[PDB]
Amino acid sequence: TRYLRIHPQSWVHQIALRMEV
Repeated sequence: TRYLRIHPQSWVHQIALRMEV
């Protein structure tokens, strides 16, 4: 995995919108 790198806060609101919530 690489979840120890990605900055989580701002990133979530670009996936969620494209992926039909």
